[PDB]
Amino acid sequence: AFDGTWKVDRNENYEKFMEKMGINVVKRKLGAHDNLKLTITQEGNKFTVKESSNFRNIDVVFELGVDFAYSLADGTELTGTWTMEGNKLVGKFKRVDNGKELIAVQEISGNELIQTYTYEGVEAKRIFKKE
Ligand SMILES: CCCCCCCC/C=C\CCCCCCCC(=O)O
Repeated sequence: AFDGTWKVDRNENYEKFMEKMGINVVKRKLGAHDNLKLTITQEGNKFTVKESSNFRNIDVVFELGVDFAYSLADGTELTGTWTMEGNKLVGKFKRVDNGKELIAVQEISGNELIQTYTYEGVEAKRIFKKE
């Protein structure tokens, strides 16, 4: 599964996705080189993710199928759920400020972890390698 420590390797269309989200030019450069590392552990229906990046170090804890709130590094708040569909984690979120939907899918491709995000018609992906 997703268990383990994962470190971001490369991105696809990420700066354009950040621009749509409204992140300023300089911040997008920083975002794209965030050194993000995720440590994922599961305990039944619940996941604990240690998110560690140049921006912050926080714990993200959620139960599959239960809504929870999550804040983006820039302060943007989302609420939504993650559910396991097949072998992927599908996340359906909504920004609290403007009510717009933000979808995220997480899947394993060989030995890489791929996250894909969609927002307002733009897609982005972040690919992680296992440490
Ligand atoms: C200044 C830097 C701005 C960074 C903007 C980030 C863009 C949006 C990213 C992804 C939203 C993913 C929502 C997932 C909730 C936590 C679950 C998980 O990551 O496994």
